[PDB]
Amino acid sequence: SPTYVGKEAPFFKAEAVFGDNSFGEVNLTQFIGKKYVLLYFYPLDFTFVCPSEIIALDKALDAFHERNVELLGCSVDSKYTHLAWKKTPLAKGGIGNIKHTLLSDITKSISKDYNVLFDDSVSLRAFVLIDMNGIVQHLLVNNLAIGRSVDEILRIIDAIQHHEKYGDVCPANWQKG
Amino acid sequence: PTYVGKEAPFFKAEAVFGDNSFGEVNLTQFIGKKYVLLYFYPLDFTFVCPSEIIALDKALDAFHERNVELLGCSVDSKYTHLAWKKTPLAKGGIGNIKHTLLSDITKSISKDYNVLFDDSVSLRAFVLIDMNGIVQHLLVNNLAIGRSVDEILRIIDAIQHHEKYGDVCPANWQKGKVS
Amino acid sequence: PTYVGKEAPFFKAEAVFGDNSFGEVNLTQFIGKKYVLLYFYPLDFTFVCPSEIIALDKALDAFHERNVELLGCSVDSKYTHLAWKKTPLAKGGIGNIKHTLLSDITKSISKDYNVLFDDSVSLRAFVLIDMNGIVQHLLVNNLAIGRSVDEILRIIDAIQHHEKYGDVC
Amino acid sequence: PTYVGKEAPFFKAEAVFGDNSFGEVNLTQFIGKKYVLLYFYPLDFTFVCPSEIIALDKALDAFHERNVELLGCSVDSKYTHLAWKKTPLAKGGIGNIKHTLLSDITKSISKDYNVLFDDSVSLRAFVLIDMNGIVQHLLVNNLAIGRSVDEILRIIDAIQHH
Amino acid sequence: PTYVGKEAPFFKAEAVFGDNSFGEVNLTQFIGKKYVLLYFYPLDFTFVCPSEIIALDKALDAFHERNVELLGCSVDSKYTHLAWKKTPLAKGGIGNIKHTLLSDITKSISKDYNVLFDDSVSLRAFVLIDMNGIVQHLLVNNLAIGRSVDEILRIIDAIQHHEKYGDVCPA
Amino acid sequence: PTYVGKEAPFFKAEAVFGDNSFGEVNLTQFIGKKYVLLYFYPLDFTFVCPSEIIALDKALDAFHERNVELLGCSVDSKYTHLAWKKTPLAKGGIGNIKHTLLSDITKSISKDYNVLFDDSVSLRAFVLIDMNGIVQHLLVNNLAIGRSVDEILRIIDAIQHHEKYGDV
Amino acid sequence: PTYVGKEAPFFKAEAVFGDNSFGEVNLTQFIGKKYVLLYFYPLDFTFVCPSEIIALDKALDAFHERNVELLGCSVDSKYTHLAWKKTPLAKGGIGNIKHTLLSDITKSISKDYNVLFDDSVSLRAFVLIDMNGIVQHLLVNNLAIGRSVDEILRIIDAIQHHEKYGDVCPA
Amino acid sequence: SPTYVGKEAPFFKAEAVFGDNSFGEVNLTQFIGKKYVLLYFYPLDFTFVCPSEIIALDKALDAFHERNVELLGCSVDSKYTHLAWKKTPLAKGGIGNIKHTLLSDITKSISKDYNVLFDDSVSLRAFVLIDMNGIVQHLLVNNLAIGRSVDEILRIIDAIQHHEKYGDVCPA
Amino acid sequence: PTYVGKEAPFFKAEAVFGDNSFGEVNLTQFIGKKYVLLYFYPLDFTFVCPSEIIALDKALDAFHERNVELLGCSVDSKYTHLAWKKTPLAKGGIGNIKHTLLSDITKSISKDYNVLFDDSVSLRAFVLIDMNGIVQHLLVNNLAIGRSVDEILRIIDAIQHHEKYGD
Amino acid sequence: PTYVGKEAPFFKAEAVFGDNSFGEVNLTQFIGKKYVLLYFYPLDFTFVCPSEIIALDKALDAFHERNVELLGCSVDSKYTHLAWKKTPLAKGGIGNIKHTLLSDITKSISKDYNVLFDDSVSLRAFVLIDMNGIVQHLLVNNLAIGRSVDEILRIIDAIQHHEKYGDVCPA
Repeated sequence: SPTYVGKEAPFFKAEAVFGDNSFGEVNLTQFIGKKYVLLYFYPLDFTFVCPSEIIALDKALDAFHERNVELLGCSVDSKYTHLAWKKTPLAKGGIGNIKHTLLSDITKSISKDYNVLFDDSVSLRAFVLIDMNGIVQHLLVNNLAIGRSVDEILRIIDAIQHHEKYGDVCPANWQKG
Repeated sequence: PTYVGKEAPFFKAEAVFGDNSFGEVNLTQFIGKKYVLLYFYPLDFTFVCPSEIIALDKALDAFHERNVELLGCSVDSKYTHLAWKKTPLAKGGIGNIKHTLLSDITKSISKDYNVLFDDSVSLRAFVLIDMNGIVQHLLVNNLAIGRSVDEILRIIDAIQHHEKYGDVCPANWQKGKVS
Repeated sequence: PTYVGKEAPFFKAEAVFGDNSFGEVNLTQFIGKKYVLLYFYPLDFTFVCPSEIIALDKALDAFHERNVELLGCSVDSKYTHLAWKKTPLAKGGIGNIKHTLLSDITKSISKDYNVLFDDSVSLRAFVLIDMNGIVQHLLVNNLAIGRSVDEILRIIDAIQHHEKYGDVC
Repeated sequence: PTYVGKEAPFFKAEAVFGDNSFGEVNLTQFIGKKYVLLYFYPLDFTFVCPSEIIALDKALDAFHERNVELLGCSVDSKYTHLAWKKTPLAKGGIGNIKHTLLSDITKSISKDYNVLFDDSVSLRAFVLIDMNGIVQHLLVNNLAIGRSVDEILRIIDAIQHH
Repeated sequence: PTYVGKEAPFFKAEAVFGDNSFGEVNLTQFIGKKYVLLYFYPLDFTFVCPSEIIALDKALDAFHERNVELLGCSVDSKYTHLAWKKTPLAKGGIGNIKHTLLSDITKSISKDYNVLFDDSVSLRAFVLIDMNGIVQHLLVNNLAIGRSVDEILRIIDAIQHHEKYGDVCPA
Repeated sequence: PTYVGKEAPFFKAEAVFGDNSFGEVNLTQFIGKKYVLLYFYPLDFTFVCPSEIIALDKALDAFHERNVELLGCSVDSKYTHLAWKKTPLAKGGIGNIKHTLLSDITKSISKDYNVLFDDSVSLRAFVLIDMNGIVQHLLVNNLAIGRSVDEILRIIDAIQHHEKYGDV
Repeated sequence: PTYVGKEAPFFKAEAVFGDNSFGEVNLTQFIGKKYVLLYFYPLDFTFVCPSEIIALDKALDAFHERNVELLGCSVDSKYTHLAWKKTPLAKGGIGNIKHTLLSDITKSISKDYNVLFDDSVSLRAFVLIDMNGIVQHLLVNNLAIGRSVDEILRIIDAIQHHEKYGDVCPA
Repeated sequence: SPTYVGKEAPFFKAEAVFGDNSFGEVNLTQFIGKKYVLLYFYPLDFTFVCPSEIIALDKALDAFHERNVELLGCSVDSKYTHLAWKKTPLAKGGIGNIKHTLLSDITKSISKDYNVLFDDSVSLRAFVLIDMNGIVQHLLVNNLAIGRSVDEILRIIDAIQHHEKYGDVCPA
Repeated sequence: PTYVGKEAPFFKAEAVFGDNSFGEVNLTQFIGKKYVLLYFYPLDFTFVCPSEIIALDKALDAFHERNVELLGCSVDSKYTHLAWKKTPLAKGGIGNIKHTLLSDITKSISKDYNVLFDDSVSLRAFVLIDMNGIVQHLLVNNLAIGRSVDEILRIIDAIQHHEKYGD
Repeated sequence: PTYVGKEAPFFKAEAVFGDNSFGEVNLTQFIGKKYVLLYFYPLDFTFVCPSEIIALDKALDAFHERNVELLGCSVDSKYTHLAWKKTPLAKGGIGNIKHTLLSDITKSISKDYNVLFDDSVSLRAFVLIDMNGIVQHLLVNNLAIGRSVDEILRIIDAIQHHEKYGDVCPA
């Protein structure tokens, strides 16, 4: 019943499409003690709204690698729909050959466990940062095609990674605003 | 069970107003009238400076210009909230902030919004409720890392314009069509 | 308990029509007006050739001649259905089919018809609902084997013939 | 919920073999050996002609060729079945069919296969079980419309040609 | 608890009449009008000869003189009952019997009368129901031993006599 | 679900023997040894039908010839059974019958055989049990019409013949 | 919880009256009319001499002087009670007693008064019921030890004295 | 829920006031194999009913000891009220210095297990005879204060004890 | 959850009045009319001297001034209470006290007030009920310690002052 | 059922000590070593002057003589306690008190001691725990009426004397 923020992240095992367009599986436990995980959710593939979030995030993949972050995208669509969305060029409504992994939440189980499923149908637009000990440090959930700059995401990870070492930092001139 | 995209859970609380008087605030006074930015923080009087509260208070006119009511919330009593306002910044206080602070003395608001940690204190969170009473945005932080007020105002502006937020859409991207 | 010979479970679903517009199909919009051939298949964009959907669309006027509404159904979103229509047959697409494809996005239609597999996708199936909303025929396949559209037509003609004249050879 | 793509419900029944001998049949005797085509029909001795049972019997070598055991099933007793085989076609019988007829005297097989109509007789149905005991195909009909023997053999061949 | 000496369990079954037509018989059509001799047998078309059904049908007028309706019953369908009547006695059939045969296809009558064996078929049994719908006699046999019509008629007569002229037996 | 064609319900009753002594009888004594003809009657000391018990005892040799144990049973105590045997025939007694009378004082035997009426007394019934302990025949009468020993012995002969030669 | 000091459990029973005729007795026929001494005993025709019943019947006029109905009760049938009255004392009977014996054939009276032993027979007991239907005295004995009729009469006298005069001492 | 007559007497453990006026504890198992127990209940101490039965039983204590029976009194009052009633003279409605034990059923559980509690408050007047095997042979329950002669009690005890050794005997 | 600051649990008991008659009292007869000081004690006739009951009775006029009904309560019967009143002060008794003593013979008042110990006797307690039936003060002692009557009167006056003015 | 006369409910709380440092206090740490006077109060920074907290700390050496650990408890956090200690008496504060303040931030301690009011704050209450961990005294007040430190010390003295000697007859 209570939030998983600040507690161990709900376990997931999911079929996935990798950068090389091969199929496989991804479970959360494979990253514990090794990588930070930025798990993001989005409603559907092949929509009339531009997948600017997926495309921009993949353009910044080296920034996530620098920060030891595994970027994982996730929707309720099948692995076959994700693969097809990749094999569809941008000018024909696709996302192209993105190098990060896309997870298929075909049973909707992952969206339910993360509290991001809307109307027992599709996930909401959401970002979940999981640290190397498997604890959730940050959760963002949006309803309306909002939408988040990649620069903001990298700054949050930086602020969290620095907080893990140095704790709370009182800002200079905080009394102004 | 997520309330994001659905109606916001009802809340009623005793509060400390900008003028330091006590009164009551409930969600129904805003429905069909104003947007509401409800933020949560763990406690008053900790060693964590209240930089976010001061940054939010400085932007109070920016919030009012865009028809949003700013509400602050912790698990402390209204008496503790008043005492924190009466402590100056220089001595680890908030000073006479103009926006309203709610007292979640029973922990019900925190429980209903899913931001209560270990049955004790709320986490650092932001909830944007629209004028129809529907939750559009939810941010939950486990750490005292801060949030830009410009970014909050950018999210509000995106929702109120029905315009998209994030990075620029690539020029070459065009929705698919038949042969 | 089988729904065969009993009232067909009700369904309401978002759909992609032949003109590629989106809408809603309700089972009650056909009661007392049209026969319904509700068919199920697991997923769009798979490596299995979609010859069944195409063969069924080639025969759409045979279905209309017999007063039958042909409805296709899978757990994919309506957006994926539309995209699959816009994909060429060379790239495993279905083309601009004139019949309606229903989106069982919640998976409840597949559950109600007892064709959902592993809480994920449907099995391949055909359900023929008569003009009083009664299920007269059910076919469920666990493999990608296809079904002759000529057999579907023979079955429809047979059930329609028996509904009028009974059963004597 | 559905047994299609899962293990077929176990069955054990008394039976009338092709040679009019009485015996017993159970699902487990075919597992890892024969494919099973289990068909259901409401009753013996009705006024609806048994063309389907006759059409299926004509095709018995085709079934044997594909390692398929053809099993007919009704709610009637083994004594009714034999009596129906001793009745000629002109007199509304089935004659000396060579495939086996099972007696679902308790109605359990019909219940376990979800084909019992009311608590009386079963519906018209076909169930193809593979050599691992998994159901690969289910067809249920409310009316006496019949099924093409050619379609049945074509289904069997799609399953046998991976 | 037993239904003997209490009201007879209600039944409604499809039946094959003496003229080979199909219909329906329910228990309440005889209440206040006739006594009912309901008899059960396991199956039609068995290797045990139907000498009892044939013996009982020859005594049909003896039963009608006593105002009793003779009903036969098995778990077989009405079609099997008709088929068995259309089969000649030399080929193991019952021929064109004049009394009605009920079809207990669902098995509910045999269950209610406590004569269903192994959830499959009824046992050989006789039940005499009076004009008030009360069961006065029950006989249940496991084997094919039969029952004389003279004993059946003697029981019916003794029951009819005891109902009105005192329930005392003889020395 | 009836017990006819199945194993007969077990009983272990107090009883009055032919010699007028007391003891116990249980079903298990007879398995693989004797057929049992267990009969039920409602009450002792009524003037309705003591003649049936007397007639049955007159036929004991006929019962023993077929290897059948005749056991009578009612809900009366063993003391009531003994008193009834010690009563002269002209005052309604049964006399010194040689067969055994079981006392079903708890009413559990009549309940298990489904012959107890209104939680008071048993109805008039006959139960034939074979040497393997299976109930082959059951008769239950709501009225005091009685039953000839000739009819009973015919059934026994027919059941024993069928057990030897099958159905012919 | 006991019924002593509360309304006595209701009973309706077939009975053998002093004149050897059959009938019925219900508890409510005595309410407002008379006191009821109800006694229980295991069985008729046992080898335990029925000295208590004979002693009780000798003082029947003493029970009538105090307005009390003496009622005997066992799990035996009324037919057995009548036969026990028709058997002489020499042969282990009770003879023509003048008081009523009730039949508890269903065993429900012994169950209601909590005197049934091992789902079979009653224990030896005495119950005194007021004209208002309240139980004032209960005595239960596991053994065949007898009870003085003088003690029974002295107790009834005390309850009747108390009801008029209330509590007074000694003794 | 049948009677305990002819069955094991329900176990009891209670604080008590002994004949010597000291406080102690008594339990049923201390008598098994050793003595018969005559357990009597009465509602309350210090009522307007005079305690003639308690006085009569105590004068006959030697007759009870002669036939190996432990006389035990029991009510729902505390051990302190029992002692204060022994300390009250007979002229003021007390019981005086009685020599047999009085048990305090302060939780009302002894009265409940013995089925003599009335309106979850006080017990009725009752006598229970428990044999050496812990079996209840006799149960007397009165609603009113009508007494019971010790001669009658001793006749019953003697009759039970005689039956237990020698079996059934018919009177003269 | 406690009843302090909430409606006092209802009670009805047989009682021994100051005149030594037996009667009945229930809580509802005081609501809107007077304050009640209900006090509990385990037992009558113990070796703990009943100086608290006697001291409370000497102050009966002080309680009546403040419109408070003093009520004593134990699990003993009304007959024990009367016998204890009939016992001289010098023999360990309480004498002819004028205030009412309630008999909690079923022990339900002790259970409802949460002062019953081991399903046997009440602990020593004091409960102050205001004219609205609300419990304002509760004191519970496990030992024969005593409570000065002046401390009790100071508490009643402080509660009555708060009701008229405040903190 | 109450805990008075029984073992005191266990508690583990975060605490603000006399030296303004943070720590943890456990109930088990005092068993067999000290007596514990645990007191509850609604909230810090209220408009009711904290005269009680002040008086109790001014009398701290009286509690040390009797071997009693004085503990104050509220539903407030440890940070609110410290802030209240760091506020002068003139501005509504408590000042640098020498006794320990416990934080019942989860409200579990107030719930376990049955002093929580409407799932928000505690009532004013005093609990005296034995050196064996047994609760001997409990006081609960719905209003801000206060309690002299002389009454509190007199009760502790009385409880400690009762442990050595029994009750004292005169008063």
